[PDB]
Formats: sequence, C-alpha cells, structure tokens
Amino acid sequence: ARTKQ
Amino acid sequence: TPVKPNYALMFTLAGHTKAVSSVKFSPNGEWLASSSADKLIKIWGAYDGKFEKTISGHKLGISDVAWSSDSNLLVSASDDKTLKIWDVSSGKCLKTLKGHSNYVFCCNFNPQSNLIVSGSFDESVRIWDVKTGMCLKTLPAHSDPVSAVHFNRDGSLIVSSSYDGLCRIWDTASGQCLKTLIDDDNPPVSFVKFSPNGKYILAATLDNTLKLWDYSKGKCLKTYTGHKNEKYCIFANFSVTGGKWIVSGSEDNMVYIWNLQTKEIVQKLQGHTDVVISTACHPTENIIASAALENDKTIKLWKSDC
Repeated sequence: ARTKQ
Repeated sequence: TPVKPNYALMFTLAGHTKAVSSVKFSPNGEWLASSSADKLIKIWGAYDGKFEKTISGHKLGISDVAWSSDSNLLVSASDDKTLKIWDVSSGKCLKTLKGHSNYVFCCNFNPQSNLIVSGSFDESVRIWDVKTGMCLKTLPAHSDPVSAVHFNRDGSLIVSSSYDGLCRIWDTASGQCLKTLIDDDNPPVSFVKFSPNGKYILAATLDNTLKLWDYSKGKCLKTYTGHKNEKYCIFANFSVTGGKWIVSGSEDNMVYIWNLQTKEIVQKLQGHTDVVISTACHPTENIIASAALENDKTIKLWKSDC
C-alpha cells in the first residue's frame, strides 16, 4: 500500500 | 571545476501490472529486486536489465523488500499483514512472519542477516529471528503508521520513522529507545536511513524536505529541497560510488540528485510518467534504479561516469 496515499 | 554526474537511461524494465513500490540492489550487485502493488516480487539483472524470475505468495500488495547480506535471501512487507522470507534461488517462501495487526510497510535485514526489522500501520516495530521466523520483540515505537526501519552498520541500532512526526533510534539488543531524534510532531517523517558509515541519518518529511542529521549530536547538518514530496513515502539514498550525492524519487515524476555537501541539485532524471516512489543506488557502479507508480509501472536503470 506504499503506492497509495 | 565542479562535478555533476551524467546518469543516462540504459534500460527500462516492464512487467509489473500495478504500481511498483520498491527496488533494491542485491549486495553482490548482480540483481535488482522489485516489489509491487500487484502482489509480486520480480528479479532482474542489474547490468543487462534482463528479467530473471517472478516470486509470488503474498495475498495483497507489497510495500517493501530487502536483501540478506549474502544476496541469498529476500524479505518482503505486505498489506496482508505478513512478511515473507524467500530463497531467491528457488523463489520459494521459507517463512511467513505473523504478528502485525495491520499492513506491514517496511522491512530490513541487519548486517548479520539473522534478524529482520519491520514497521507497520499498527504503529509497532517488530524484530524477527530469521532462522525460526519467531518474533523476538514488539516495540510500541510510535503513535501512527511506521514509514521506515533500518539497521545501522554494526546492527546494534535501528532507526524508525513515523507519521506521528518522530524519528527514533533503538537499541537492537534491548529494544529500548536510545533517542527521539526528530522531536516535532508533524510533519510526518516518511523515510529514514543510516548513512553508510552509520554516523548520519537521512530523513524525509512530507513537506518536500530531506535532512541529514548527525545522530550523535542530534542536530541537522544539511537540508535538501527542490523536489516534490507531500503524499508518498519515497525512498531516498546516499550515492558513494563516484561523487557523494543524495538520490531521491519525487512526485513530479523525476529522480533528484543533490551534491551532498553543497546541497545543490546536480541532476534531475526524466523519463518516468508517474511519481518516482523508489530509487536505489548500485553498491559498486554508478547505477541508479528508479521505479514509478500506476501510470508508469516501469523500473528504469541509469548509469553515469560521475
């Protein structure tokens, strides 16, 4: 989830 | 005369079907490992960009991956609340580490590689035994999601960062906090890492700022700005294979490089079409691995003479 804010 | 590297694109690696979350060079320098929201970890040839293999197992996206000192093992952090240790050669899961109660966001092996440190949305930092997969310690490290965890060079220390606005250094053996380096709460500290010589800590805050702190003194020595970072936990690096630079991704789709001393931007790498969430520096060559989010999904390899 590092890819989402 | 002043020096500025001249990194140029050598290869573009495509394969992930979702945003790439992290890239890391194997210590032996032959491999580049990549993790993605697509729940996969892919292995690539660092010098030829040639795809090597895909490693699967996680039920959800992976936010981070890290190599063991001997380049034989890999550990991954996933939204499925677990970390998995993998045998790179066979590509199989050797252990699944369970304990976190929410997304595992960051991970790292200690230099010895007999221990693994993890950071989670559950606000804790956990220390795991590599051989058994057992959780040795659970540290109530922060009051918000943990953005990063890293071991210093002799493995006696761990540096953690959090959205709570703090950066804390921990005693590995006892799990006790040796220092709260960044004391202000807000802005969120999105990334922390020890310098190669273990004396400094590179920290990124979600206010478009990178800072080099002298750990022992607890004081800020250098500040690096000019890039965009207010939304994602972007990986930042020390480049020491040629000129001493600071490397980082950016929300304006470029890779930023700063002269460590002067703090001046010495080069900006263009090519990606989305946020550059992760960058990594080769352990012996003047090579940079960069990865981007959804509208890109590619990993680019750059090389310079320095």
